[PDB]
Order: sequence, then C-alpha cells, then structure tokens
Amino acid sequence: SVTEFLKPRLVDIEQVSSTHAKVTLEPLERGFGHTLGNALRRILLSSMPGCAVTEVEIDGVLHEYSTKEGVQEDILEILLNLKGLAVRVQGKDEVILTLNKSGIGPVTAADITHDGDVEIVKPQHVICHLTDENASISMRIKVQRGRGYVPASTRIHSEEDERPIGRLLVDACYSPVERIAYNVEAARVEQRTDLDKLVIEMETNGTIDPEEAIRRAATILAEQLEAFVD
Amino acid sequence: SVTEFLKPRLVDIEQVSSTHAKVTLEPLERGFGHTLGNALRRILLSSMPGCAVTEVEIDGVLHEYSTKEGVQEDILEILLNLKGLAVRVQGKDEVILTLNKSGIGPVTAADITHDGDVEIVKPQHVICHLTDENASISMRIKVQRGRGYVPASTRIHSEEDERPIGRLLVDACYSPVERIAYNVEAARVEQRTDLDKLVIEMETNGTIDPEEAIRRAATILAEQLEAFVDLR
Amino acid sequence: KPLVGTGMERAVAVDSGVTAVAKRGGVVQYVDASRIVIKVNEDEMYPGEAGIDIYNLTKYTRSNQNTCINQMPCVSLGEPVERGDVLADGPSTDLGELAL
Amino acid sequence: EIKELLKLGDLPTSGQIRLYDGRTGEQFERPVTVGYMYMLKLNHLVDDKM
Amino acid sequence: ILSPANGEPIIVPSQDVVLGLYYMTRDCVNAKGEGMVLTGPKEAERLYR
Repeated sequence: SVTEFLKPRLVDIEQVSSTHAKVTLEPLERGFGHTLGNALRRILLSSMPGCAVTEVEIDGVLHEYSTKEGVQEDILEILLNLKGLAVRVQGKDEVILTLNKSGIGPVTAADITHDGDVEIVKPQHVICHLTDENASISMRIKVQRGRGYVPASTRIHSEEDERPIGRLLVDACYSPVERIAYNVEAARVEQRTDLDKLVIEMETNGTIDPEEAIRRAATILAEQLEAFVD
Repeated sequence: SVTEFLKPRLVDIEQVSSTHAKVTLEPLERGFGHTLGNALRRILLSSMPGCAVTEVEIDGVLHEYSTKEGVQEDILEILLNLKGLAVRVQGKDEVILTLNKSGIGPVTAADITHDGDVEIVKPQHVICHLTDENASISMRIKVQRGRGYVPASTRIHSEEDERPIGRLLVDACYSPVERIAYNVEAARVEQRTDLDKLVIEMETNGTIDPEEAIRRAATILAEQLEAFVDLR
Repeated sequence: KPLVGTGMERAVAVDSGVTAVAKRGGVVQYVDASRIVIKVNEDEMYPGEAGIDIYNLTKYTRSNQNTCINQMPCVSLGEPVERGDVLADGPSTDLGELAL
Repeated sequence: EIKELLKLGDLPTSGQIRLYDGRTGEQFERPVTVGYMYMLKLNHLVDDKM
Repeated sequence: ILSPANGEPIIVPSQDVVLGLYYMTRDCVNAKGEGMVLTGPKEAERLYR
C-alpha cells in the first residue's frame, strides 16, 4: 500500500565502555536516516535536561585571572575541572555543596561533602593539586538542573544576581551528552540499496547510560508532537 | 518546569490559494522548531501519498512516437501533459477515466467524464488541441495512488502480464507537494518571552489537505521514532 | 530557449534546413502535426495556380548519429504568416531559436 | 548593466544569496553563488560506453 | 603510498579536502565564542554543532 513504509529491524548495539555507544539501525527509508539522526542529535545537544555546576565561590580569590599560592593549578584550571565534573542531583533543582581540604593536595571529587540528595558519578575525578603541605582550600559550588548548554557569556548579562563578589561563572553544560555523531550508509534489502542505514556514535559523562539517554531523547521528541499525531 | 516541555499545536490554517497554503504551529521551545521544521520538510517532500496517472490508451494511437490526425501536437506531448495532471480520488486506488472530445478547440480537463469520487483540481488544464472539424479523440486514462516517483522502467521490468498493443506507459510522480518552506519566529504566548512559533508555506498541486498533510507527516515521524523509543 | 544568448540563434536556426520556413506569406489554413496547409496571399499567387502550400514535417526519423529528428508545428490555425517566418521548429529548436 | 537588471527584480545586486543545507537545515557560513545556467548533454552516454 | 620515482608520497588531498582543512584551521578576531575556555575537543565540537 502507501502506509507500510519500512523499519530498522537489524538493530545492533556495541558498548566500547560504560559511557560509549555505537548503535546501528537498518534498513531505513531513503533519506529518513538523515532526518532521524539530525533530530536526535539536536535533541540530545540542546534539549536534554541535566544537573550541572553553574558557578563557584573561591575563598581568598576574587577574580578569574587571580592566582592561588596553595594550588599549582591556576583558577581557570579549577574552573575547567569543576565544569568536567558530573553530578546526578534528584532531590532538588539547585543545591550548594562545600569542599574543604588540607595537607597533601591530590584533591579529587571524593573530598566533596556527601549529601543524601546529591550523587557523584566519578568521585576519583581529580579537581586540584595543592602541593604545599600547609595549604587549605575551601570551595562552595552551586549545582542546578537545566537544559542544553548555557555558556557563561550569556549569563554575564543581568549582573544584579551576581552583584556579590567572588562568584565566578562557569559554563553550565546541563546536557549529559558529548561527542554525538551520525553516519549514513547504504543497505540492501530485496534488491534495492537506496535504503539508508544509520550509525550513531554517542559518549556520556557517566550520569546516565548512553542507551538511556537515547531512549529519553526519542521519548521526548515523540511526545513533543503527540498533539499532531492525534 | 525544566523537565516538562510545552505542547505545540496547530493554531491556524491560511490558504492563500487552492494550492498555496500556510500552516502555523505554536508554541515551541528554543530550537525545537528547527528540530521539527527541517524534519517535516524532509518528510512532506520525500514520502507522501498522492494520485498519479500510470497508463493511457488511445484508439487511434499505436505507440508513443506516433501522431494522430486532427491533433496539433505529438502523442508524446499528450503523455507529458497528462503526467502533470492533478486529481483527487478517495475510496479506491484505481480509476479508469474516459475523455471524449470533438470539434475545433482545446481539450481541457473538464471534458473528462469523472465519477463522484474523482474530483478534478485543475478543470482548465490543457491537454491537446483539435484543429480538424471531422476529428474526434477518445482516450482512456488509468490513475492510481502511490508514494514517491517510479519510472515506467520498473513497471515494465516487473512484467505482471503482456501489455496490449496501444497501451502507453507514462512516468508516475505521486508526490503532491512541490515546495516546502519553514520559518521559525518569535511567538507571544503568556509571559515566557522565549517561545517560538513555526510557519510552514506549502506549494502543492491542491490534491492534499495541508492540515491532513501535517498530520500525516507527524504520524510518520512518530511511527519511525517509536523504534528508537523501544530500542532493546 | 537559452536564457542568456548572443542573438545568433535565430540566424543559425533559419539557415539550417532542419526548420521549415514559409516560401510565401499567407494565412495558415490547416495546422496539424503531420502536415501544414497554408493559403498564400492574393498578391503572391502565380497565374493558373491553386494557391495552397503544403509542408510535410519529418517526424521521428533517425539521424546520422542514431538520434531523433522531429518537427513540431509552431503556428496556430488562422495565424497570419509572411515570407521567411518559421512554421515548425526542427530538432533542438524553440520558436525559431537554436536550443542545444 | 547586470547589476541594474538584478536590482530591477527583487534580487540582491551581488548575485549571491544565503542557502540552507537540505540534509541539516542550517544557514551556510558564507553566501553562495546561485543562478540559472544553460547546460548541455553531450553525446557520451554511460550505457553506450559500458 | 610512495612514488617509486622519487619516494615522495602520492596519497595526498588535492582539491576539496585541502580547502576544507584550510577553512578548519583559520582564526578570526571577533568571531562568535571568542575568549571561551573549553575542557576538551569534545566540548568544542558540541559547541560548534
């Protein structure tokens, strides 16, 4: 008829690591693979909700370009390390966590104050390298639940909320999606290779499984147009 | 509220003409419209049910590369003109129309003795011209419903049965939509000041309802996406 | 027809024999794909002559390169014509202009 | 003269417009040169040579 | 991969790959997103997409 279409039944999933997915779906209708891949990539990149760090408050440091004698790493290195940190808050949308370290300084994510609501996927993820023995670091990070990627440049405007000093703004990176890509190849079924085969490469920060992220993105996209399908 | 997403819906249908049309979807969150827009543009233009002419039969015509007495142009020109004909038939996927004409003048699409189900979208569409008083044209037009574009080469390769001599085969272009243009702009809903609305301009042949077209495209997209939703 | 041309298409089409041209001006009495019958003007009729010019168009004849040569009528019934006007365009010709 | 003729219609004088990728739907980084050109089909068919 | 005539490689991009890679590694001054700090190439790719 004119409604049977075609569906990808040779679904294959390969897991290089716990945060590495290589999915292959074939056979697909001619050109449909491109639409599906682009829509999924856009939804994952700019529409996947997630909890991530927003801003920091360093004790004894006022500006981003300042220097700290205790830690061999500069302030922007600490900001990058905090941005790379992933958290899985579920009790509340926004929460403050406090870090306090002293002595030897191989400070990783495991030294953060562990609250019941917040969970840290990678406690062994390094944060800073305090070399001086008599050096103490005190940090207060803010983690909020948002969507997509929110750069600090956009949040620079409307400084009234950031009027108190010492509040260094870092990139949000709410979405737990990184290095998402699609490839389209040809597939042969009953002598017609115009059929497309879609290969999806996905990496995640570790908060959720990549297959779970794909499922959530597909569910969100399908539920977005539920009014039209009715 | 960040977890939940607002529900877009069709808000108005603006038909500029019988073919040109405008569809407005509202509201949308951030780039979602893009994520929908191109997707819809990649579904409406690619796969869409539509009615097209497949085979023609003329009593006085032996082959496509011949000519008829009393007609101005070649039979191949007649087939090419019939290829662009736009029709709308519901209830079945096979119709055999008949066209009988005589006398001096053009032969418009209104001369086709259509049944109740078959409706001619372009009655004044020209097919041929008769320039001889003692010249009559009788033609049988076979029309079906399908998707995409398939040539007569595939049909003759299938070879269901031998074709009677004088049955001309024409290329079928089942796609009823020829132009899609989506544009996402700012939408004024409540006090969010960030929602967007999508406007889709559709230039079709007039045989497809734009609202039904959008509904069909959304249904196809959801059916395709359910496979990703289930996964394994 | 070429959207951007040099104006020499008409000369090439007319000089080439693939395009039928009217030997004498008149009124197209009968237009058809197979043949064209033209009634010439009273000032161009020779004495003791019927006054009808018949042009038989060559339709679907193989060329030296195994291509198709077809002539399609351009004028309509009742359209006045003059000497040098084109009646039917030959292969790769549109409205008396070369179209490659 | 070409620029004036373009200005007569509702087209940019530079002759370059903004295109969107069909597969993606993204505004191209730089304007591209589009127009209408006369193309010819040479007498070298692939089926004959195969 | 190596030409026996002189030993120089013959497996090289010629026309379009060269232009694409030249467009890749070209730096503007007031381009969008200038001055940002990225944690890795993956963040750069995600920002560009």
